[PDB]
Amino acid sequence: LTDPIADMLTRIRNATRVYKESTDVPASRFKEEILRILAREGFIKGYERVDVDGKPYLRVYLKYGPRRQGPDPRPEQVIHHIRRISKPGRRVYVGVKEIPRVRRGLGIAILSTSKGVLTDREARKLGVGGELICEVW
Amino acid sequence: GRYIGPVCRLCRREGVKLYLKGERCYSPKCAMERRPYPPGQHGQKRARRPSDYAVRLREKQKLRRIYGISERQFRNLFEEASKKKGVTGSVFLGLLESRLDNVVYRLGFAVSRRQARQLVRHGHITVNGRRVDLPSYRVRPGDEIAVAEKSRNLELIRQNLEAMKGRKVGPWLSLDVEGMKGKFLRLPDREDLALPVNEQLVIEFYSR
Amino acid sequence: DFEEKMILIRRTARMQAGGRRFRFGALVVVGDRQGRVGLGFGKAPEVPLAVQKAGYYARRNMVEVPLQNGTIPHEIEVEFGASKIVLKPAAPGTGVIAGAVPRAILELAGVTDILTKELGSRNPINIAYATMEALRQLRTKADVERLR
Amino acid sequence: VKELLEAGVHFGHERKRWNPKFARYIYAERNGIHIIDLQKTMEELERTFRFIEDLAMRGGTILFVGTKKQAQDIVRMEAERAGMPYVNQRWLGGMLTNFKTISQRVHRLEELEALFASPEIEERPKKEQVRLKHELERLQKYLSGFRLLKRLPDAIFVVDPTKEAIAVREARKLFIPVIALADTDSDPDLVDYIIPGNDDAIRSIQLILSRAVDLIIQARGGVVEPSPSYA
RNA sequence: AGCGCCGGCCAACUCCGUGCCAGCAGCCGCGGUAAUACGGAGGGCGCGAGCGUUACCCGGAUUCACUGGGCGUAAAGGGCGUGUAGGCGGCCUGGGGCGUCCCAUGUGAAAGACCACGGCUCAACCGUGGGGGAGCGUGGGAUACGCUCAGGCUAGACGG
RNA sequence: CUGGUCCACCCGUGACGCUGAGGCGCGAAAGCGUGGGGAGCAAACCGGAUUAGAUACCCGGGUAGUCCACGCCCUAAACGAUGCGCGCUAGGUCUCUGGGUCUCCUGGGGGCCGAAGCUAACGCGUUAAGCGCGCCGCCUGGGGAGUACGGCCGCAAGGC
Ligand code: SF4
Ligand SMILES: [Mg+2]
Ligand SMILES: [Mg+2]
Ligand SMILES: [Mg+2]
Ligand SMILES: [Mg+2]
Ligand SMILES: [Mg+2]
Ligand SMILES: [Mg+2]
Ligand SMILES: [Mg+2]
Ligand SMILES: [Mg+2]
Ligand SMILES: [Mg+2]
Ligand SMILES: [Mg+2]
Ligand SMILES: [Mg+2]
Ligand SMILES: [Mg+2]
Ligand SMILES: [Mg+2]
Ligand SMILES: [Mg+2]
Ligand SMILES: [Mg+2]
Ligand SMILES: [Mg+2]
Ligand SMILES: [Mg+2]
Ligand SMILES: [Mg+2]
Ligand SMILES: [Mg+2]
Ligand SMILES: [Mg+2]
Ligand SMILES: [Mg+2]
Ligand SMILES: [Mg+2]
Ligand SMILES: [Mg+2]
Ligand SMILES: [Mg+2]
Ligand SMILES: [Mg+2]
Ligand SMILES: [Mg+2]
Ligand SMILES: [Mg+2]
Ligand SMILES: [Mg+2]
Ligand SMILES: [Mg+2]
Ligand SMILES: [Mg+2]
Ligand SMILES: [Mg+2]
Ligand SMILES: [Mg+2]
Ligand SMILES: [Mg+2]
Ligand SMILES: [Mg+2]
Ligand SMILES: [Mg+2]
Ligand SMILES: [Mg+2]
Ligand SMILES: [Mg+2]
Ligand SMILES: [Mg+2]
Ligand SMILES: [Mg+2]
Ligand SMILES: [Mg+2]
Ligand SMILES: [Mg+2]
Ligand SMILES: [Mg+2]
Ligand SMILES: [Mg+2]
Ligand SMILES: [Mg+2]
Ligand SMILES: [Mg+2]
Ligand SMILES: [Mg+2]
Ligand SMILES: [Mg+2]
Ligand SMILES: [Mg+2]
Ligand SMILES: [Mg+2]
Ligand SMILES: [Mg+2]
Ligand SMILES: [Mg+2]
Ligand SMILES: [Mg+2]
Ligand SMILES: [Mg+2]
Ligand SMILES: [Mg+2]
Ligand SMILES: [Mg+2]
Ligand SMILES: [Mg+2]
Ligand SMILES: [Mg+2]
Ligand SMILES: [Mg+2]
Ligand SMILES: [Mg+2]
Ligand SMILES: [Mg+2]
Ligand SMILES: [Mg+2]
Ligand SMILES: [Mg+2]
Ligand SMILES: [Mg+2]
Ligand SMILES: [Mg+2]
Ligand SMILES: [Mg+2]
Ligand SMILES: [Mg+2]
Ligand SMILES: [Mg+2]
Ligand SMILES: [Mg+2]
Repeated sequence: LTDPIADMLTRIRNATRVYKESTDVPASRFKEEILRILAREGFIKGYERVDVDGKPYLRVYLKYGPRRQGPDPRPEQVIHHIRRISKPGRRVYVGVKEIPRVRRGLGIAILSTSKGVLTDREARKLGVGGELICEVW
Repeated sequence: GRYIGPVCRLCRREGVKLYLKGERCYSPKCAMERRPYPPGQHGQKRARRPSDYAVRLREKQKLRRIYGISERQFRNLFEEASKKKGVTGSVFLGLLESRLDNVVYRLGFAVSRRQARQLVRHGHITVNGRRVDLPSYRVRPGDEIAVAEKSRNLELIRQNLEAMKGRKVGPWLSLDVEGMKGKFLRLPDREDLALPVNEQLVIEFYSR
Repeated sequence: DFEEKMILIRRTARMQAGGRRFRFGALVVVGDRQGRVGLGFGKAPEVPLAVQKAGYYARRNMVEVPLQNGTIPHEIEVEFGASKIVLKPAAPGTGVIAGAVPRAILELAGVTDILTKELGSRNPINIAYATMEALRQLRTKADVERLR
Repeated sequence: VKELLEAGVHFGHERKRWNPKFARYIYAERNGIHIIDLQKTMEELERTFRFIEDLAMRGGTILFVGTKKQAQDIVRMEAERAGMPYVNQRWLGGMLTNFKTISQRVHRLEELEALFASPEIEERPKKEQVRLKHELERLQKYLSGFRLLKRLPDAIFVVDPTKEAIAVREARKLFIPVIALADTDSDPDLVDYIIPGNDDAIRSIQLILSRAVDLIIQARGGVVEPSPSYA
């Protein structure tokens, strides 16, 4: 595996499209600091550090909208979109002045900074820029 | 120069009275009362659905033919309004109404914009006390547009200001009759006019 | 009541022994100018029936499209197969910046100010469907924190 | 109104011909057969019977839908008990989404209900006459319970949602509550008010249907006891 | 007071003449005896001391796609391996601080551009003021991620 | 004599990995060089038919070649017209081959039908053409043309 972070953004994306209750992610500190963001921001009910076949994983507890009426009752997603930005093949660094607003503020951007992992709104609060990890809405 | 040709065929093509003659436009002799169809051979033929480019071109000729202004200036003034602060439609209208020759017409010194233009180009109008013979001069909030001293004793503006005693000029304006001077108080808002034009379509025209 | 606009009329054709025999397709959006739009495609053997048939279906396929001072709440891109519409909110004094097909949809929804751009197949029909699905996916802050 | 010893009729079947979306109502796969858990059914009946009783309480109308062999006659009885519309034999496409058009076949029905209600004129060709007596029966063969359905229903109660996906699909398209009893071979997401359980045992089909109708009587005033639980 | 245009794109139509001729044509296309497409005329549309044309640049062209494209059948997977350089790389702890982020400071000429105000009657033109950056030099700081060095692990990989 | 590969135990090494411009090797048939072999078959070729013709299809013959050894050539509808690696996202059915506690459970392959999703549609769908990351190859209207010039390769044909 070549990008553990994009793997986790994708494990969740695939899990929410089949409306799974939870999905396990290979465990790592940087991934906690990203799931830390996703829970506090409402995108996931949260996570816990578990143990699958002896190895540390991260059970992510997903979340969905209300059951809808019409054909296709499947509920609208709470994470509509979770997209890698900086990749091993092309790193993306923005200073504080060029941090993007995701969907006119109705979405978040997770970044890595020398003050820790923040949301876009957290970054301008601390006045720092960093590496654009992903955008989510 | 400006269009110096027949003028009733203008309203006939646009399909609405454009008060471009003064007196005649309020009599039964106005050609928009008698024949309200486009001029020329096929006017009385029943119209087809025009294209949306036609709808916008027509709104933009209506606005331009109101002020009797060349397309070059009408587009020049549009582009200043565009790049200006925010609301383009209001600014284009306000900058249009800021023209001296127009202000002479709104003040009532002249009965038509064509005549108003001539009152200026012949020097009969001054701005804050100086002869200003430029039709496109931009009047701004504060100025006093008057009739020249060597002009105030001339039949035309005497009679014109007479019927102006009976008229109530626009709010953004001021008029002291018998002194034959007026004041431009502020550039008009949107609703200060009910110009037979949807200026939003004019923006749509140039955005193609 | 609601207001109608005929975006598209077109003549199609099938074949038989004898020659071509025609049909007519009517693509009509109907709006309230205050947040209700609908899109309908009506096909019939003559132009008036289709134009009238499409306006029927239109009234039974409406979208909420929640305005915000005449503009949409957030930027949106939708693909309907090779057809792609981009919509970006825009300030007051800007206008509706769209080709004829999405304009008829946005203007009938009461959108007074927006930036659009078509991409890929600018096939009017599929562009019209993709514009409707774009409006259908418009969210507000009250929509999203309720979800979270 | 319910039971706990209903586990003596069905608790599921259909061997490994399942729908994976049903697993959250399955307790174990024992004798080759998927076994349905009824503690999942008991909670669900509490939902469905909450919906059914509350629906009749305000003047509702449930279109009962049964078509297969094991549920053919029982759905006729139970819907006639509560005076409810049933569809017995074939589900005519559009019956819901094209209601104002199929209902145009019950007016033709009522016509031959007047004609062969002696006499208008029977003295018009017997061939032309007995022509109609066959058109009369056919209309009765398919519109016998749908005729009392005078307006688009408030909900539908189907025996098999897989076997009856057409009816479900129409009702889902009309924002009509789809309530149904279904075993291991169907899609829970398509049912608004689910009754997980066998839909092939007549011993079970009648059970969850007959004493569901009983609940409909007590919600529109007064009770009755005996219905056909034929053996 | 002139110039272009009036088949669709694309705003503006009738009569005559011509008869696959004479001709038009940016593309699709017009003309073979009732041509809104050729030529003239009436009328009409667009501009106006201009209006057309040709040439060329950018745009429309997300048609070189960083923003922002693709490759089963539309153009597009190398006939297949092996492997050099190179690109890229799992979990945990720390040392550094190269990338990266921040703060301070120097440089970023004038003119131009943009905003405000004013001088030529206006304007074009022009004066006066204002406001910025990126990039680089330097000083201070941060250490999540990328880098490196060091130590540990076993999920990748390899061997018994 | 020799390769690959799978499975069981979870015993050893401790990220030793993935991809891969160049390079190098392999590369159906046909063809080429030198020997050898030659039943059958059969380009070319000869004859008999058919036909307006019949430099064909049909028939009777028949030389390369088809076969072997070594050395070349390096092409293809060399196809799954689908690059390699890895992770993730319902199941049902048939089969090959392992392991177990032998209903079945579990690996590694080979097919069919299909969830979600993708697709212009056809269709794809845990053997992805779905959702993702890495790296490589390649496309950018048709014809001219895989031609010319140049370069490298080849005995030549001709290949890149
Ligand atoms: S007289 Fe009538 S038609 Fe003529 S210019 Fe005045 S308003 Fe127009
Ligand atoms: Mg920077
Ligand atoms: Mg005159
Ligand atoms: Mg523009
Ligand atoms: Mg432009
Ligand atoms: Mg809303
Ligand atoms: Mg696409
Ligand atoms: Mg399309
Ligand atoms: Mg295209
Ligand atoms: Mg096109
Ligand atoms: Mg069944
Ligand atoms: Mg022109
Ligand atoms: Mg034009
Ligand atoms: Mg036109
Ligand atoms: Mg040209
Ligand atoms: Mg003739
Ligand atoms: Mg002809
Ligand atoms: Mg003629
Ligand atoms: Mg022509
Ligand atoms: Mg032409
Ligand atoms: Mg002509
Ligand atoms: Mg000029
Ligand atoms: Mg160009
Ligand atoms: Mg454009
Ligand atoms: Mg470009
Ligand atoms: Mg090109
Ligand atoms: Mg790109
Ligand atoms: Mg392309
Ligand atoms: Mg091809
Ligand atoms: Mg291949
Ligand atoms: Mg090759
Ligand atoms: Mg290497
Ligand atoms: Mg590296
Ligand atoms: Mg790393
Ligand atoms: Mg540094
Ligand atoms: Mg500077
Ligand atoms: Mg400077
Ligand atoms: Mg200056
Ligand atoms: Mg300056
Ligand atoms: Mg071990
Ligand atoms: Mg060890
Ligand atoms: Mg070979
Ligand atoms: Mg050979
Ligand atoms: Mg040989
Ligand atoms: Mg021989
Ligand atoms: Mg012969
Ligand atoms: Mg022969
Ligand atoms: Mg012969
Ligand atoms: Mg012969
Ligand atoms: Mg032979
Ligand atoms: Mg032979
Ligand atoms: Mg021989
Ligand atoms: Mg093959
Ligand atoms: Mg190929
Ligand atoms: Mg490759
Ligand atoms: Mg194989
Ligand atoms: Mg298999
Ligand atoms: Mg599907
Ligand atoms: Mg894709
Ligand atoms: Mg299909
Ligand atoms: Mg198929
Ligand atoms: Mg398939
Ligand atoms: Mg499978
Ligand atoms: Mg090429
Ligand atoms: Mg080429
Ligand atoms: Mg070749
Ligand atoms: Mg060659
Ligand atoms: Mg050569
Ligand atoms: Mg090649």
